[PDB]
Amino acid sequence: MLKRMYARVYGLVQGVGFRKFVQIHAIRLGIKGYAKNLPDGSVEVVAEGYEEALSKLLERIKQGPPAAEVEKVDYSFSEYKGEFEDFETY
Ligand SMILES: [Cl-]
Ligand SMILES: [Cl-]
Ligand SMILES: [Cl-]
Ligand code: NA
Repeated sequence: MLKRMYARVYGLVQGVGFRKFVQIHAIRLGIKGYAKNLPDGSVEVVAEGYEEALSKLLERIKQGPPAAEVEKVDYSFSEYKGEFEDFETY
């Protein structure tokens, strides 16, 4: 039940506290990895932990904070690799 999740988030998702929103919910859920601003205005999330935790995080990612407007989320799941010690933003 440990897994890795990839998500990329499109819309009004930069400059609206989106990464900090992902982070707080990741910390609440025990999830490690990062939320990364991409050069096309989208956001990438790379997250590791228990699959049900990741699923809860994905629910939050699809909404974002009040200031965001999430248009689309592409996501996938793969084998847990155990690569992270905490949840960061950059
Ligand atoms: Cl942010
Ligand atoms: Cl982990
Ligand atoms: Cl992978
Ligand atoms: Na994508």
